[PDB]
Amino acid sequence: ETILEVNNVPTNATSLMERLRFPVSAQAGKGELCAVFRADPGRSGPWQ
Amino acid sequence: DRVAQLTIGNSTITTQEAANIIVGYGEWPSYCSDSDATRPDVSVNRFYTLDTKLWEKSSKGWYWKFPDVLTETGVFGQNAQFHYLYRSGFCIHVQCNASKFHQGALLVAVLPEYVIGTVAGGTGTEDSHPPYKQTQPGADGFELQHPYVLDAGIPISQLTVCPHQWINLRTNNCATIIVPYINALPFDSALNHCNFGLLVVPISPLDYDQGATPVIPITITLAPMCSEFAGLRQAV
Amino acid sequence: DRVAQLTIGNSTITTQEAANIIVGYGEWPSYCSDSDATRPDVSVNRFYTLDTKLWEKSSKGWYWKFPDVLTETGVFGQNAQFHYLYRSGFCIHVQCNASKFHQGALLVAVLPEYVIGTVAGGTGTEDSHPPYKQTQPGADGFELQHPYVLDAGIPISQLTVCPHQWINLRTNNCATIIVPYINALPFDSALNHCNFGLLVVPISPLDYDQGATPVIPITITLAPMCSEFAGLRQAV
Amino acid sequence: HSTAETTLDSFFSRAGLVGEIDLPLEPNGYANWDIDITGYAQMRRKVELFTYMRFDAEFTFVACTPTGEVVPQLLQYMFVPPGAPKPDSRESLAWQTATNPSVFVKLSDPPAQVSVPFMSPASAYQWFYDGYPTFGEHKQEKDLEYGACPNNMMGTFSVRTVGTSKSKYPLVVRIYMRMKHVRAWIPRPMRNQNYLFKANPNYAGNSIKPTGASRTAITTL
Repeated sequence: ETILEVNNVPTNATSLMERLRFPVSAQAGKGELCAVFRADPGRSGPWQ
Repeated sequence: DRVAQLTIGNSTITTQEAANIIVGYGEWPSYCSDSDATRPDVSVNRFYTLDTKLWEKSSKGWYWKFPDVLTETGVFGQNAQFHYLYRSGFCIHVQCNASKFHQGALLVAVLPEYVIGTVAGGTGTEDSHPPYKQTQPGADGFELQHPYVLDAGIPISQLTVCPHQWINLRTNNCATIIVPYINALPFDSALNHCNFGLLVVPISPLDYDQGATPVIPITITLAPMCSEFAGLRQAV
Repeated sequence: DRVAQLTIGNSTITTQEAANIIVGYGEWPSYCSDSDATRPDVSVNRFYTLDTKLWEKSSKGWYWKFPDVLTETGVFGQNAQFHYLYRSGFCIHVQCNASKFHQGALLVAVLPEYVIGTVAGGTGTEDSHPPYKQTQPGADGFELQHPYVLDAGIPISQLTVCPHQWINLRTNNCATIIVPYINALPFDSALNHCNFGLLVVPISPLDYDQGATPVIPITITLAPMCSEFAGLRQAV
Repeated sequence: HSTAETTLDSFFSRAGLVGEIDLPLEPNGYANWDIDITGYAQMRRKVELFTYMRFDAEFTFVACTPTGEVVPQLLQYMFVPPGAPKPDSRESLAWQTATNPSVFVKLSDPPAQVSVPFMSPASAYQWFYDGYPTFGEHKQEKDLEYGACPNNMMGTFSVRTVGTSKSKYPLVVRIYMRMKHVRAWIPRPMRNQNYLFKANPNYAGNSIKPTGASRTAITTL
């Protein structure tokens, strides 16, 4: 088990640690999409 | 879930045993009975409780380096300066204390041979190396500069390959790792060869509503295991 | 009190089993072996999780109508348009999620043949009847207008005669009712004869201190039981 | 120890006033009484306490003048089963079809009574058919598709005088009805708001009223 970089924002290197985390808040609410990602390690590359 | 009553030698801690308790490398610490090819019994074996480092909202991590952390402070520290050769195990027990109203995962992990590296810059020069006060930080430890690469060009994303245990204040507030002696030689100098380095890195940063104590502590309590020394030197 | 691991077919829920778990009419759902005087096995049997309706401070209630709720959406929905005759059971599981700092009892109850009625008015005319979008509301459901009489001249005060289970966020946050097939005929059309209607009515209205999320959700997860169909029609 | 008063058959088996038929001298000369367990404007609430019901029923006919005088006329009561045609006029074949049972009694004779079995194609009666008639799936038109399961049609009662020449005596025919062998099923909570229409539980939304009486405050009597 290793950490899966899903969030992809290098702004600039200070926020680089925000690549390992999801955002979960109250608003706006139900039904809207939270986050998605590919299902192939080889592809570049949140799996990288 | 259980009440707390843990003590050794003279020292006494107050821990818990409600979740997964202990993680090892797959090998308990032991003695040695070889050709190289002292056994302190009931004195070294005391829970040395380090200095509780605080944890702000905008922290990036900390890292201690064994056996330097203790080598210049404590009864164990004594048996490191006078002796020249060293070998031991450790009972590291990290516990942070906060309400249910706080949050913020931590990554307790041990990276053997944590060779560190600082930034090239300063004047326009090309090469530089970290001072003695960063490679051998001591009890106080040292808050590292660039977490994501562990000040070593090494992504945290893959640190879990080493013994680790997650601290999510939602579920668990305790972490305990037991580390055996890991070296190419069965014995080495405690002064000039810092082995594995424990490090604590927050991934989900602490958040809370305000006016709720913005600082939750990090209690580090550790204890040597199967310590062993050989030849000794004279005192000052 | 227990951890959660519940799954069927492909779907997977995360529920609990710490209080009274299930309430039935006194009769489990079954098949039929009569003279009238298809048996989908491991496909229909999946927890269809409806759309989580929110719950404001000033709500009055909601009501879905089986089997219309699902009849026009989902794999089960497919086997309702093509077939003409219908019979099934249901594993309704209502769960609302909120802190210990919220409050507000709910009334989960099933009223078979929930014939509804709207208000006479509008123009000065005497008679009117609810549109197709209120007698067969579908998954989204429909927030009713006059709770106390259930939009049917029927006082809520006596609804508990039907299978019910109370949700008081003090104690329990889960409700689960199992309903068998109830009809004068062992088989009827799923399109034009909506049987029992589930309904959720808050009696003690939700209250909280402010700036504490004024909206707690209502998760509806349901699953058919002992479903059965007979003759089929051709597709579009 | 006795809880028999609270049995369905002790709660329903009472002959009630259901039909009031006027046969005057000076409307067209006959009448057809659509059977409705209502009429006795109390039975609907007592019945919609339950949803599914089953029963045999006993009808009784009290006939007299508006004066109350008893006069030697010969009446004809006719039960017209569901689906079967109703009498178009006084001389339609519906009186002679004989399929439709007929009861010929005088008034000097005591009230004629006949029993009527449970007459639904369904296994039991319904007071609620949340859904649409067989088989609703085309255009609207709408004004018929509510709370009505015509499978619950109990038939009709028809009366003559009898022919050929119209009577001389002004008549009223009282129709009394009682259930027997009753079996109800899944229980409904009892009505609280006033009725408005038959065969649909609509209510006056403008005027919702509390179920029972009220006090000035909770702490008072």
